[PDB]
Amino acid sequence: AVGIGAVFLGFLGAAGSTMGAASMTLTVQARNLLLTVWGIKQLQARVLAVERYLRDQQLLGIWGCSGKLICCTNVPWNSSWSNRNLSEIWDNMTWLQWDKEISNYTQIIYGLLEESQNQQEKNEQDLLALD
Amino acid sequence: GAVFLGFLGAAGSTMGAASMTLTVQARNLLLTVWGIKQLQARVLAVERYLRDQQLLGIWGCSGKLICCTNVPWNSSWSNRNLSEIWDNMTWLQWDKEISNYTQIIYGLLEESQNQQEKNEQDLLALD
Amino acid sequence: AVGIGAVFLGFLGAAGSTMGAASMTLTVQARNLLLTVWGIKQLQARVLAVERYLRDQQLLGIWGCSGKLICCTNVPWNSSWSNRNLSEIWDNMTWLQWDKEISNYTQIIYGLLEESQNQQEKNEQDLLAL
Amino acid sequence: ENLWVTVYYGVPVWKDAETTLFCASDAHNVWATHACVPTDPNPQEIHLENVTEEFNMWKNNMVEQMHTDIISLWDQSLKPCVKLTPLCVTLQCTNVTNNITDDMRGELKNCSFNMTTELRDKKQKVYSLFYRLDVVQINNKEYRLINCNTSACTQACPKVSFEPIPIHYCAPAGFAILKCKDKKFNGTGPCPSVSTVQCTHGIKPVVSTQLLLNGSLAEEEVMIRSENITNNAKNILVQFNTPVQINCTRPNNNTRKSIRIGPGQAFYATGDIIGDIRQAHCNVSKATWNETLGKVVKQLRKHFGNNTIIRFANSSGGDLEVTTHSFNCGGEFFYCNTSGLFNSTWISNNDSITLPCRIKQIINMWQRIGQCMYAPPIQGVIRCVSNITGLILTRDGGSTNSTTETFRPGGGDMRDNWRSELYKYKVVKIEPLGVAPTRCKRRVV
Amino acid sequence: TLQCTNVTNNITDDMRGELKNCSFNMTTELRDKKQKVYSLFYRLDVVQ
Ligand SMILES: *[C@@H]1O[C@H](CO)[C@@H](O[C@@H]2O[C@H](CO)[C@@H](O[C@@H]3O[C@H](CO)[C@@H](O)[C@H](O)[C@@H]3O)[C@H](O)[C@H]2NC(C)=O)[C@H](O)[C@H]1NC(C)=O
Ligand SMILES: *[C@@H]1O[C@H](CO)[C@@H](O[C@@H]2O[C@H](CO)[C@@H](O[C@@H]3O[C@H](CO)[C@@H](O)[C@H](O)[C@@H]3O)[C@H](O)[C@H]2NC(C)=O)[C@H](O)[C@H]1NC(C)=O
Ligand SMILES: *[C@@H]1O[C@H](CO)[C@@H](O[C@@H]2O[C@H](CO)[C@@H](O[C@@H]3O[C@H](CO)[C@@H](O)[C@H](O)[C@@H]3O)[C@H](O)[C@H]2NC(C)=O)[C@H](O)[C@H]1NC(C)=O
Ligand SMILES: *[C@@H]1O[C@H](CO)[C@@H](O[C@@H]2O[C@H](CO)[C@@H](O[C@@H]3O[C@H](CO)[C@@H](O)[C@H](O)[C@@H]3O)[C@H](O)[C@H]2NC(C)=O)[C@H](O)[C@H]1NC(C)=O
Ligand SMILES: *[C@@H]1O[C@H](CO)[C@@H](O[C@@H]2O[C@H](CO)[C@@H](O)[C@H](O)[C@H]2NC(C)=O)[C@H](O)[C@H]1NC(C)=O
Ligand SMILES: *[C@@H]1O[C@H](CO)[C@@H](O[C@@H]2O[C@H](CO)[C@@H](O)[C@H](O)[C@H]2NC(C)=O)[C@H](O)[C@H]1NC(C)=O
Ligand SMILES: *[C@@H]1O[C@H](CO)[C@@H](O[C@@H]2O[C@H](CO)[C@@H](O)[C@H](O)[C@H]2NC(C)=O)[C@H](O)[C@H]1NC(C)=O
Ligand SMILES: *[C@@H]1O[C@H](CO)[C@@H](O[C@@H]2O[C@H](CO)[C@@H](O)[C@H](O)[C@H]2NC(C)=O)[C@H](O)[C@H]1NC(C)=O
Ligand SMILES: *[C@@H]1O[C@H](CO)[C@@H](O[C@@H]2O[C@H](CO)[C@@H](O)[C@H](O)[C@H]2NC(C)=O)[C@H](O)[C@H]1NC(C)=O
Ligand SMILES: *[C@@H]1O[C@H](CO)[C@@H](O[C@@H]2O[C@H](CO)[C@@H](O)[C@H](O)[C@H]2NC(C)=O)[C@H](O)[C@H]1NC(C)=O
Ligand SMILES: *[C@@H]1O[C@H](CO)[C@@H](O[C@@H]2O[C@H](CO)[C@@H](O)[C@H](O)[C@H]2NC(C)=O)[C@H](O)[C@H]1NC(C)=O
Ligand SMILES: *[C@@H]1O[C@H](CO)[C@@H](O[C@@H]2O[C@H](CO)[C@@H](O)[C@H](O)[C@H]2NC(C)=O)[C@H](O)[C@H]1NC(C)=O
Ligand SMILES: *[C@@H]1O[C@H](CO)[C@@H](O[C@@H]2O[C@H](CO)[C@@H](O)[C@H](O)[C@H]2NC(C)=O)[C@H](O)[C@H]1NC(C)=O
Ligand SMILES: *[C@@H]1O[C@H](CO)[C@@H](O)[C@H](O)[C@H]1NC(C)=O
Ligand SMILES: *[C@@H]1O[C@H](CO)[C@@H](O)[C@H](O)[C@H]1NC(C)=O
Ligand SMILES: *[C@@H]1O[C@H](CO)[C@@H](O)[C@H](O)[C@H]1NC(C)=O
Ligand SMILES: *[C@@H]1O[C@H](CO)[C@@H](O)[C@H](O)[C@H]1NC(C)=O
Ligand SMILES: *[C@@H]1O[C@H](CO)[C@@H](O)[C@H](O)[C@H]1NC(C)=O
Ligand SMILES: *[C@@H]1O[C@H](CO)[C@@H](O)[C@H](O)[C@H]1NC(C)=O
Ligand SMILES: *[C@@H]1O[C@H](CO)[C@@H](O)[C@H](O)[C@H]1NC(C)=O
Ligand SMILES: *[C@@H]1O[C@H](CO)[C@@H](O)[C@H](O)[C@H]1NC(C)=O
Ligand SMILES: *[C@@H]1O[C@H](CO)[C@@H](O)[C@H](O)[C@H]1NC(C)=O
Ligand SMILES: *[C@@H]1O[C@H](CO)[C@@H](O)[C@H](O)[C@H]1NC(C)=O
Ligand SMILES: *[C@@H]1O[C@H](CO)[C@@H](O)[C@H](O)[C@H]1NC(C)=O
Ligand SMILES: *[C@@H]1O[C@H](CO)[C@@H](O)[C@H](O)[C@H]1NC(C)=O
Ligand SMILES: *[C@@H]1O[C@H](CO)[C@@H](O)[C@H](O)[C@H]1NC(C)=O
Ligand SMILES: *[C@@H]1O[C@H](CO)[C@@H](O)[C@H](O)[C@H]1NC(C)=O
Ligand SMILES: *[C@@H]1O[C@H](CO)[C@@H](O)[C@H](O)[C@H]1NC(C)=O
Ligand SMILES: *[C@@H]1O[C@H](CO)[C@@H](O)[C@H](O)[C@H]1NC(C)=O
Repeated sequence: AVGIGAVFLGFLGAAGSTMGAASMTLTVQARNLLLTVWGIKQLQARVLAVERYLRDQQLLGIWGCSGKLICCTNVPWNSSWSNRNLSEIWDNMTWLQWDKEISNYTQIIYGLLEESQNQQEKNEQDLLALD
Repeated sequence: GAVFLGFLGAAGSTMGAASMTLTVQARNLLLTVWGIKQLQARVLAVERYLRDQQLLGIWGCSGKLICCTNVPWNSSWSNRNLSEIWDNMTWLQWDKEISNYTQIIYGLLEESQNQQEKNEQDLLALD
Repeated sequence: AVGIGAVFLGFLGAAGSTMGAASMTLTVQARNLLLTVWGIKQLQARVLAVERYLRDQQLLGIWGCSGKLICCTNVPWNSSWSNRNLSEIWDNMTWLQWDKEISNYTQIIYGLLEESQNQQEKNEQDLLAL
Repeated sequence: ENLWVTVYYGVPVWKDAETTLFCASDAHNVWATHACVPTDPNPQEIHLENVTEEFNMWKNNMVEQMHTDIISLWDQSLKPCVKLTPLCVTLQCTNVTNNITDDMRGELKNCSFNMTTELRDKKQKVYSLFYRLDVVQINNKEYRLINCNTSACTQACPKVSFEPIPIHYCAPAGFAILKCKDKKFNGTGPCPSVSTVQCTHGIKPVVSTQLLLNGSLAEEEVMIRSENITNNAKNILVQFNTPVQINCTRPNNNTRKSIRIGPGQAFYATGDIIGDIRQAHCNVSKATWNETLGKVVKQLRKHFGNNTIIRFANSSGGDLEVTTHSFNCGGEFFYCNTSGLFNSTWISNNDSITLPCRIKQIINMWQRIGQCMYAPPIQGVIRCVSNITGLILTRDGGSTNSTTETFRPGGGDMRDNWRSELYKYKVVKIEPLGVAPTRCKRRVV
Repeated sequence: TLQCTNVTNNITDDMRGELKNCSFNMTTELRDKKQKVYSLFYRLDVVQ
């Protein structure tokens, strides 16, 4: 295979698709993520996008994911948050509906993900100090 | 409830007493004349955060707040016991004299991490 | 060993050297990488530099190199890009000539690297499901 | 349960938030639009199926930002031009008699006055032609400009032109522009065919108050949009699926003469006219306007009762910019009387008309009495060929039992003109944070 | 140029000479006309 091109899905192409199908197009969204009145407005918008990106990277850095898109955690998933089958959410539900369905608990979820990793971090520490 | 500490609350505490409240300070790093002044200060803060993150990423601490290195500490820079410096000394007092010797420490950490990466590459190549 | 002075290679000093010789001068370039009209122009220049560094960091972050300078990849190197011996491409060629040699295949390499890392993460997720 | 939460980056989540858009142009350049980066060739259009977005106009910030950007660009464009402060002087003015007609009698005035020159030690007596709406009587009587008691203003430089070149609005990093591809998209509702785009299409920022000139056509039929159709105080936007051609002209062979009023700077006064002088007018085809009005009545019969008598009436009163259709034609501002276009009633069941237009030299068109702008004269006759694709109606409520429904042209605000074209686009903010359960755990090294 | 006179219209003796009634020729909206108008000023910001 030498005379073929490379074509991927466009920006937000899998917005209405399933979770399993939209999980393979996160790279394009991640890459697209990044007279003086006009200059001040443009620089303010660019800088605002910069703190939003750094805030997202900082929120991911406090967890056990140092930059990877897909990553697993050690905290258990509370069944009381959704009480639904994994097969039907990953095969018959988009990301928009899933986002508005659990829009409340995400914040407190982030908090456990954070402290948990904190104690988890010192876990390897009191083991790595045994060397 | 749960109360750990606040921002910069362990400034007067010792080394060991301040060794577990570093994560809150870790997240703490992040008419038109006042607007451009605020924008300039904000850009400076972002640049300082990216510079610190870049220096951490150069070493083996890209995404870790606590990390050790395989370089031997040179006793000429400290000349003190571990328990004495970790139980009867603060961060400010140590910062007063480590400021002159932090450049050589940073340089040795960078070359040592590069050497470690080269050794890891050779180990992966030789399987 | 109390009056030992330490000096390193200068900024971009390993440009004319070989690939192996310049491979140990990456940390210096990485650390050195970072009235209203004058302020806005200098602010725009600094913001552009920060955005370029952010884009490069994100480019290395989407791959399996989130932080480490030297990193490998399971995808192989096809001879269509450059069919040269390893004994001479690392000891008889600089970074400038080598970059100008395969400058037309950088986008293809970047695309295959990102899709390979995406499928690698999917395979790792499926492996952790056992 | 053997389930563990996992975080995902770059997930397609849309939130509604404020965002400052970026200007773009096709790109010698004029109208000072070079301050923004030019548009990128072949903009990407990505269709988004299996998703419905609740589009809602009259609250979108894109039209507000466009209004602010147009005001700022106009203010910055008028900055290098020279101010017209020495014009506020006593004007010994009289009427015109040379080949004047009956309808144009008293409309134009020949005013003579003393004005400074490049030498501050001496003055010069000159004369110029001014319209009746441009001068007011102080008491061969003395006259003065209409903007003398108000703040003075600059004039349009002869190098810059008023051509409404299309501009594009590109979203910054982390935001997206959604466009509704529905052929019969309503005012507010869930659009079935949504598609994201990097930059908006070519939008011409024209200036109009009663008839939408050079606007975007519809898809298959004329559309009626309104925030509250039952409210008489809300403007009714009408979009045409076919364009109604209009031919506006000024047969006056005006001559522009430059007189020195200071060091280097000069004022372009109206010289002597050439030949016969006639009133400027606009011609509209009777058949096309009649069938367009019939289509409009047919669409209004779907919202209200189809067995209800409908009638069109002219403007009630107020400012000249609201009552008369104000627009621009080759650099000359026109104020046409639309009484001949809204003088028909419709029951439940070759030839063209002319409209006289007045010409002013002091134009604000933004209700900003804080300032103005002097339109310099244009050499030769003025000819403009265009086509209206919309209307801004207003319901004259007060009746009962759904009887004698009347519509009058209105919409003095400048946001309706841009709302009739920016209704398809919407700004959304991308949220890359996502969470989902997966049967996986992080291995401990 | 200002033509100021002393005010003696129910003024306390402590301010005898502090307030000045000045008159001057100032331009109007029309650059070809001028008007004679009066105003009150203080002795601290007015010099001979
Ligand atoms: C929008 O929704 C439609 C309706 O679901 C999608 O069409 C079809 O969707 C299925 C499931 O996502 C695609 O996978 C197929 O599933 C069937 C079982 O139902 C299986 O037998 C097939 O082997 C295949 O795996 C299917 O390719 C797809 N298209 C068809 C039938 O032409 C549509 O894909 C959705 N749009 C987007 C952008 O996702
Ligand atoms: C990478 O891409 C560039 C751009 O396409 C390549 O540069 C091009 O190289 C060819 C030769 O390889 C040049 O053709 C020349 O044409 C002249 C006039 O006909 C002829 O006299 C020469 O003998 C030669 O054939 C071409 O001008 C040049 N530039 C462009 C814009 O096409 C480059 O070769 C590519 N490198 C690799 C390794 O593929
Ligand atoms: C507006 O009013 C002015 C006067 O206030 C009109 O100016 C007129 O200009 C013409 C042409 O310069 C003068 O004609 C003169 O003719 C004699 C020969 O008979 C010749 O020797 C002169 O050199 C000059 O050409 C005319 O006298 C003058 N009018 C007056 C009252 O002095 C101007 O034409 C008027 N504009 C309009 C549009 O009515
Ligand atoms: C609505 O669009 C039409 C065209 O689609 C506009 O008509 C065009 O208007 C411009 C500027 O008024 C005309 O350009 C002029 O051309 C003459 C030719 O000699 C030149 O001397 C002038 O300096 C100026 O450049 C143009 O001819 C005219 N027609 C066409 C077919 O382009 C109309 O102005 C637009 N409506 C509004 C309100 O802007
Ligand atoms: C989040 O929790 C609230 C309850 O605190 C859920 O109910 C909403 O409550 C607010 C006011 O408290 C109302 O304005 C909303 O209309 C309620 N929502 C519904 C659907 O009735 C809310 O549903 C929760 N959101 C989630 C789980 O996504
Ligand atoms: C200030 O210093 C005092 C003493 O140096 C600290 O008191 C110690 O507190 C810890 C627990 O917080 C005890 O285990 C020690 O025994 C205490 N020391 C003594 C001598 O009794 C105090 O915590 C310090 N406060 C801060 C904010 O650093
Ligand atoms: C770090 O550097 C400073 C300045 O280079 C040193 O300060 C010296 O302090 C001594 C005693 O206080 C003075 O006699 C010298 O004159 C100072 N130096 C200069 C250049 O003025 C400081 O001692 C250094 N730290 C260590 C641990 O050596
Ligand atoms: C520039 O090239 C010269 C020539 O290779 C380098 O000097 C050394 O030359 C000997 C010749 O036998 C080689 O064996 C060495 O390997 C060369 N040194 C190195 C470090 O490769 C010289 O170092 C080069 N300098 C730069 C700045 O690239
Ligand atoms: C322009 O200036 C001329 C002369 O300076 C004015 O003509 C006469 O000026 C004298 C004053 O020197 C007046 O007494 C006369 O009444 C003026 N004549 C007339 C017919 O008015 C002339 O009035 C000035 N023009 C304007 C518009 O002020
Ligand atoms: C849309 O217009 C209708 C008709 O005018 C409004 O309905 C009435 O509004 C008035 C004043 O707002 C109220 O006093 C009446 O009670 C309303 N009638 C009914 C039956 O509720 C309506 O409020 C407007 N707005 C919306 C959002 O529908
Ligand atoms: C405005 O003027 C244009 C002039 O081009 C008119 O265009 C006419 O179009 C028909 C259509 O086939 C031609 O047969 C005529 O020859 C054109 N006229 C001329 C003078 O060439 C257009 O009809 C006019 N519109 C209105 C409303 O008056
Ligand atoms: C009338 O409006 C249309 C659409 O806004 C303008 O566009 C042209 O319309 C004609 C006939 O419908 C098409 O054949 C052309 O392809 C359209 N495009 C261009 C670039 O000409 C049309 O220009 C308007 N009429 C006038 C006289 O300006
Ligand atoms: C304002 O101007 C008038 C003139 O228009 C001044 O009145 C006198 O004018 C004559 C000439 O007609 C001069 O010779 C006199 O010197 C002027 N002054 C007086 C006091 O007679 C008037 O004085 C001016 N006012 C001020 C405050 O300067
Ligand atoms: C290069 O070769 C590898 C296997 O040797 C193959 O997978 C790849 O598709 C080839 N690429 C090109 C561009 O030929
Ligand atoms: C799950 O949520 C419920 C309330 O919704 C809470 O009581 C419980 O402690 C949570 N955790 C587990 C492990 O059930
Ligand atoms: C969930 O799936 C299991 C088997 O996979 C099935 O027995 C159960 O009924 C499902 N529950 C719901 C609510 O669909
Ligand atoms: C370290 O501790 C020992 C025992 O208390 C003491 O003798 C020695 O002086 C200490 N070292 C220093 C540098 O004070
Ligand atoms: C102490 O530092 C010097 C450099 O100043 C270095 O050469 C020496 O090797 C160091 N000593 C030890 C024991 O590492
Ligand atoms: C590359 O290596 C092969 C042996 O593996 C040798 O025959 C050939 O000459 C070498 N080519 C170059 C350019 O060194
Ligand atoms: C200026 O004069 C006109 C003439 O009628 C009047 O309508 C307007 O209100 C005046 N403006 C001011 C600010 O006096
Ligand atoms: C369509 O828009 C009109 C005008 O606002 C409104 O009266 C009507 O309810 C809308 N219909 C739908 C289905 O949204
Ligand atoms: C206007 O007058 C000038 C004077 O020379 C003449 O050249 C031109 O043809 C006239 N234009 C018209 C439309 O009559
Ligand atoms: C407009 O129509 C009138 C007749 O009603 C005609 O005399 C005039 O020449 C026309 N003007 C244009 C520009 O077509
Ligand atoms: C307008 O069109 C309608 C078509 O229903 C026709 O009945 C009517 O007579 C027309 N009016 C004029 C003035 O042409
Ligand atoms: C027209 O009005 C009559 C009155 O009852 C109604 O029956 C009919 O459905 C209406 N037609 C349309 C197309 O609205
Ligand atoms: C509207 O029309 C009536 C009757 O023709 C007329 O009296 C009135 O002055 C007109 N108003 C405007 C603003 O044209
Ligand atoms: C518009 O024309 C009608 C026709 O009679 C006239 O009554 C009305 O006064 C005109 N409007 C203006 C503002 O002159
Ligand atoms: C408006 O329509 C009436 C209806 O007969 C007519 O008498 C009048 O002349 C018309 N006015 C204009 C300006 O067309
Ligand atoms: C005004 O009062 C001051 C202070 O008493 C005095 O010096 C001056 O001569 C007075 N001027 C006149 C005109 O009375």
